[PDB]
Amino acid sequence: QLEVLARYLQVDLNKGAKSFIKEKEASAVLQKELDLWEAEHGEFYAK
Amino acid sequence: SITTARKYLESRFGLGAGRQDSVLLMALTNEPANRLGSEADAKTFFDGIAQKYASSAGISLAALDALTAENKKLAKQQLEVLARYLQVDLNKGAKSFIKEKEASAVLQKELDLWEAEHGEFYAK
Amino acid sequence: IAQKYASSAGISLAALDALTAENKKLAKQ
Amino acid sequence: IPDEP
Repeated sequence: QLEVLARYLQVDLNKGAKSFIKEKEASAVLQKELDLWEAEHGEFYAK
Repeated sequence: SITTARKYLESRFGLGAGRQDSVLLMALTNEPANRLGSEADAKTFFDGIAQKYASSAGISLAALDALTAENKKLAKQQLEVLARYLQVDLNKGAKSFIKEKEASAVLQKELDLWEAEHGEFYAK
Repeated sequence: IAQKYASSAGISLAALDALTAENKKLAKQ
Repeated sequence: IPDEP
């Protein structure tokens, strides 16, 4: 019954969850760029 | 003269050089058969010839929704009470979306501290 | 002159509900 | 109005 009311009201039940997993791989990209700095330069220089 | 035609076709009715070029040619096919008397007649003739020219070329010169919103008002209230029954959080995805979006804003705030300090050529 | 006087003073001389009732007919049942 | 030569 929950899916057919969300179908009626045009409510996406996973719009928050699809945007959650799409920013979680987007913040994994900048993390993959951020540790390229610390692997290259080191922890004392970065601090 | 011909100078007055430019301001009576390309200007009056808006007819530039290109527009008047084919506008004055239409007059020939239907030239006045006698010396025109009125100065307005010439303009009228030009305007009358422009119509054909334009034609020739083809370029001429409630509550139902109030009833609808109360239907979705029922189904939205039914949607919350079924999600309350099944213990389904309708915003667990949205709360975790905005909590990682400020978490990826933190690492962005650390990532541009590197490029502001070091620069784009060194970072590339 | 009365017109001016009057002016001067400013004192001059469907089925939607049939669809609606069947919606409440469902909810009442 | 488009000037057409």
